[PDB]
Amino acid sequence: ARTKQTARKRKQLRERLVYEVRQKCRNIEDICISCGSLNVTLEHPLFVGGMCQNCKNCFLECAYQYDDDGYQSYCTICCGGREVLMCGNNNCCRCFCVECVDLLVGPGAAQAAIKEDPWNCYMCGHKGTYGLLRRREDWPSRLQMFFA
Ligand SMILES: [Zn+2]
Ligand SMILES: [Zn+2]
Ligand SMILES: [Zn+2]
Repeated sequence: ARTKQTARKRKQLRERLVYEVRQKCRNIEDICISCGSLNVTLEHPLFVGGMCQNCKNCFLECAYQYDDDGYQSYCTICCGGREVLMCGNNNCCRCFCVECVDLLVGPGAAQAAIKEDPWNCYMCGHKGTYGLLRRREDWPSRLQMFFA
C-alpha cells in the first residue's frame, strides 16, 4: 500500500473499548467505531458497528474532501488520522489510517498492508471480514440512505 501524511486539520478510550469488544464484554454495535463514544444513535453504513451523531457529521463532510492526488483526504473509519494507507485501485480512492487499522484489524496489520503490493482496502477486498472490521453486505443502500 502507498501511504501519505494527512493534511493538518480519545485513543485511550477507543483502545479500552476495542479490548472489551475483543474480550466479548461489549458489542461493536454499541460503540461509535469512529471515536469510541457510547452515545450511539445510528449504525455505521460501511462496517458493522455504531456511530455517534458528531461522527456522522464529520463523515458527511469528509466524504467530499479529496487531496490533489485524487484520493480522500482522511480515514474512511475515523475521518481523521495522521498517516493513511491508500487503496491500490482507482475506482476506490479510500484511505485508512494506521491507528484504525492496528486497532480494528489488529496489531501488525498496518505494516503488513504497507508492505503488500498491490493492496486493496477493506472496502475492496473479496473476504469482507478483517479482525473486527466486518463490511456490510448492503453498504451501498446504507451509504445512499446516510447521505440522503
Ligand atoms: Zn463518534
Ligand atoms: Zn482512522
Ligand atoms: Zn478500496
